[PDB]
Amino acid sequence: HFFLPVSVVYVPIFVVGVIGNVLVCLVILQHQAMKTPTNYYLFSLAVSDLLVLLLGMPLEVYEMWRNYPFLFGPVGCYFKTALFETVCFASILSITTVSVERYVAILHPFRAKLQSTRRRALRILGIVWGFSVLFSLPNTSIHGIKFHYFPGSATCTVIKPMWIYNFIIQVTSFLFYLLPMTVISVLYYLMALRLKKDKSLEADEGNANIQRPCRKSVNKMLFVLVLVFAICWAPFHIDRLFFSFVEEWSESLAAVFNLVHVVSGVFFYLSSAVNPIIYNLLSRRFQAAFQNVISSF
Amino acid sequence: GRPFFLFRPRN
Amino acid sequence: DQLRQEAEQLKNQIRDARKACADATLSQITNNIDPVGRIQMRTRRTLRGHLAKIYAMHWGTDSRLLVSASQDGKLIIWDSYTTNKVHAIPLRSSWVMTCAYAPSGNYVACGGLDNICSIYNLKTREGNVRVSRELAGHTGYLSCCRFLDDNQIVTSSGDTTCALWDIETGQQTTTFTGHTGDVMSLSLAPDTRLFVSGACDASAKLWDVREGMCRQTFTGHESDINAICFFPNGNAFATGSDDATCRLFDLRADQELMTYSHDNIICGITSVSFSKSGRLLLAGYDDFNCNVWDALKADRAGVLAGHDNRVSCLGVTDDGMAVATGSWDSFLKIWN
Amino acid sequence: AEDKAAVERSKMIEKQLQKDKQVYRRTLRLLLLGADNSGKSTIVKQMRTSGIFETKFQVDKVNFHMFDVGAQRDERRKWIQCFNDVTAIIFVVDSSDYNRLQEALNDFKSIWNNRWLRTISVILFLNKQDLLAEKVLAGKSKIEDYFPEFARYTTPEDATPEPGEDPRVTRAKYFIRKEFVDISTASGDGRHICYPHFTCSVDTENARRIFNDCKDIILQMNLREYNLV
Amino acid sequence: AQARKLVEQLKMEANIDRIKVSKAAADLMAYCEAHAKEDPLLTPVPASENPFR
Amino acid sequence: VQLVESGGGLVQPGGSRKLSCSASGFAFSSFGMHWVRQAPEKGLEWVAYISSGSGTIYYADTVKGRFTISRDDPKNTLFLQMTSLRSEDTAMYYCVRSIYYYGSSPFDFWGQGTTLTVSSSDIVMTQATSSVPVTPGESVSISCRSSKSLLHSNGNTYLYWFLQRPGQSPQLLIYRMSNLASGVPDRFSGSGSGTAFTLTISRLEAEDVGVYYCMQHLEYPLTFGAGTKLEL
Repeated sequence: HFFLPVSVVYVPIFVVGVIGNVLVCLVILQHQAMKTPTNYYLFSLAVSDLLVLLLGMPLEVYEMWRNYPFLFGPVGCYFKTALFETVCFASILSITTVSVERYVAILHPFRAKLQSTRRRALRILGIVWGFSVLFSLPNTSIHGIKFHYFPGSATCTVIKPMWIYNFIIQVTSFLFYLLPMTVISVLYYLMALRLKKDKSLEADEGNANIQRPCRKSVNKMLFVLVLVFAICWAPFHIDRLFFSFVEEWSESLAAVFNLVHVVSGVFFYLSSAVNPIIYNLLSRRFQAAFQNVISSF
Repeated sequence: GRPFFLFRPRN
Repeated sequence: DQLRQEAEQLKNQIRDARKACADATLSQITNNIDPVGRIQMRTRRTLRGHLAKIYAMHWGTDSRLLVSASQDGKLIIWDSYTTNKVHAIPLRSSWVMTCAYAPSGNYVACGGLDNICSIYNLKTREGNVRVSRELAGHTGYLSCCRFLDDNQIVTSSGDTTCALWDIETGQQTTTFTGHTGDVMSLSLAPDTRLFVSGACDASAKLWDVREGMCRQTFTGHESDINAICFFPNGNAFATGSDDATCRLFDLRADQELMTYSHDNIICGITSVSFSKSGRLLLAGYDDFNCNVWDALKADRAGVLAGHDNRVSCLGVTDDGMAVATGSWDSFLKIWN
Repeated sequence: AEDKAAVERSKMIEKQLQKDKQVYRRTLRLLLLGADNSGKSTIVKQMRTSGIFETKFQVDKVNFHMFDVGAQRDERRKWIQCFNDVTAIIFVVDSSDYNRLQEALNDFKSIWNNRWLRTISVILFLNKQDLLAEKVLAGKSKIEDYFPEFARYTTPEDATPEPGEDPRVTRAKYFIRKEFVDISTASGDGRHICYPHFTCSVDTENARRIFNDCKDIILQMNLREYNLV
Repeated sequence: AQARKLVEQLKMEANIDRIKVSKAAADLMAYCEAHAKEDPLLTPVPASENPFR
Repeated sequence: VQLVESGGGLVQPGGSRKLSCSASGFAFSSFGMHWVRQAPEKGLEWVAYISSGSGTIYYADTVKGRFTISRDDPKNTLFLQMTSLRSEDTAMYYCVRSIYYYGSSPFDFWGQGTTLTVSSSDIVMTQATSSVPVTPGESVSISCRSSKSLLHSNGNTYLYWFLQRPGQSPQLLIYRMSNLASGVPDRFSGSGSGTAFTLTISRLEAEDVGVYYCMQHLEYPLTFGAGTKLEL
């Protein structure tokens, strides 16, 4: 029943996120002024969001119609789980790295420009993706294909006992929501405070200098970033935590879980649809580079 | 056996 | 008092004599000439390693070695074929505005806001590159330098004067005066008996190296002349100016022959050079693009692909095989 | 002479060039402009026919290179292009010389509206404040005569009263400051900012003023580089 | 005093010989035509002669 | 400019010895360095090579493993460590600098050397004429040949000519088939077909008397010819 409405809701999200992430990636990858500085974090974030869109959206819309069979073998099920988990973790850690480097850039302006190095950028990006792939392993370890006996019908699922699945999901949800959530919130709050406090020896109000609307807009954008991350990634972890808690199902519990899963998927893919916008497009520098690449072609 | 539909978590 | 009216009268007489010789134009004479057609040049080599914006480069007479000045305080000498860096010369002053390669390849010179011209000996017995001499006496930044010989170098400066230097003694053999603004570019005639310099007074002058006086003055440009280059036969020279126009001047007709400009071009021209035959005139612009001009038909025969920033310098190998362009994006690109 | 040995030489030159880029990025370059009557020649001495003088200093272990330009011809419009991409320009003006104050205003205007300095913030040192105070307290010469608008300009309530000096001193100095801030705000978009400072040439804080202004400039640059704006 | 030297320079500039523009343009065109075959940029040489590629 | 080798003397077979080469008056750090052996009354023989910045090290198979070459750039000193001496190893050992870039002249300077006494697919260089009686003013010619063509695809012919006067270290004459080295008079000239090569002296003078060694630099190991002794 969810197939048609959910596909209808996803198609706008899918097209928006795909075009946004591809545009961001192309602008960063072509323009020299993006290649040189540490736009690698935003490049990785765009790649990760595009990959989560590609791997979830079409596969999920397919599986919600033909939920009964599964399309691939055990290695396909391992690759699906590993790729999806690693790109989700990579997106989360790219967001966290962007937040940390912005905190350094704002509270330690000199440290940032002295320390900024392409080698350092790629090294941190490698740590990010390495940890993402490493943490993707347990989910891939417990997952597998399952069959229905007494007659095709096969489906990917957690085969190892849910007892350990609950621990795995709780630990991953802690490390990749609660830790990065608090980190990002605290860092952007400190950045907002640093922008708030006044350099002037004597207070003034209503002055026409750009600093005032600039700092107000920056605080608003930081609040948007933190709230987008929290609201988008809370449903994602809620879905898996819910599924891991239930030992035996029933019609009403299954229906409520299906509602939760649909809404959480909407939020989760809206995450990848929105991230490129708020992180690149709403910035004047990216707009300038985008206009430049437009003009050159 | 399940008389009902049930989504799988996205992993 | 009376002499200024005499100067105006002589100026008018020169104008009238130029008009008398202007009975034809280069376009009228070249109408029937087969156009160059569209030229495509691929970036055969990109020379990377400069930290800051490149400000000048020059070709060795062997057409393979290539010196390059950057305002990070480095002169790099490149093997253009292999892209190998042959030498990296640290400079005492980081604000380099010019460099030159000796026609013998033994010496390389540079200069800039430090009003001195430093001559570097590449052929030392110790195996390092040593400052052979520092030429001092110009008052104001040094904008261009060009070797006549191992022992002679011509320099131009914001001082509004050019000078010929005896490198052995380090003293000006002669000083050239008459420009009323910063001299920004300089080019030696192939015979090396003449050179031309463009200045910010929007004029170019022809100097006799041995006589020491300006035989001719050209004033077609509306703005500062940033670049100048002799036609390969030494009878004409092109100039580049902030007014976005290149111009061709003839030493014998003593007047402008042709203007190279387009309404779509408003950027100033930073550099100019002819191809070996002289049919192509290449110019670099503040827009990040070198435009190739049919030197005869004035047609925009082509456009070298993009640099990431203002093209600051370009030059054609002595054999004409390739064009090297430097720009503020810190890369030299070689086009062929 | 194998080509592989020349490639080794190229790679060693590349290593040295990276070692030098590490130094190049980790230093802040500053251009020190200002008329000859200004205290700029004195400010440099408080820091710790040749054509350029690199003063060098550090504050809180960040290294500043401040290039005073001398023995150059008066026409700045050409060699100034070299200093595109400096972190800031330090412009020094003798606040007490009302006769040349208008020329200082015009020089600041020409620097601020320069095609190539379109993104470079100007640290403005309104120098020789002690002489300004002595002039206004003596009264024998008055800025009133050179700037008619001073006859009606009045100190804003936002003015900093910290010095406790005579009210005429504050009025004159703030009018002088406004004279430059007006140019800055009128021509300046959000690309670059002017940081006025009242300073004496003999003043130990000038290095700290430069450090604070450069920190604010680098913060503003990062704000755009990191897409925050 | 300086106007005297300016006049003296203008004198020598005027005294120079003059050539009709048509002859100079013809000379430039003749040089371009004569050396047109020896211009690897005007006439791209084969990749075997091209030392870069 | 000087290179001063030290060490040597007499060492029993199977012993170990360390040669030292102190460099002064030139930018040692930027030069590659070679050790060149010369057995008593025999031709030159390349021993080992260490590039600038110690990036590359090469040895001849006669000494590979047995010898070890190292340099101390801050002390402008080059070392050869020999662990297992043999009768084959008795020879005068020369210290030779070499700087490699487009148009450089490697092997342009040789130390005075130090004497050490002890109680397969590579290019073969040959100089069939072991000696030539000659008189001053004669237009001498010295021939050479290689088992492999030294003309590389890049156009370079990696042939070198060295002159060793009696009781002196070899002096570089020509640093590429045609390229006359610095400090060498115009009398000497080089030519060849890429497999056969000739050194010409336009008008021999008494100071030109010595043994002329060809050397190939197409690929390691560097192999010298047997040498041609001019005498009068």
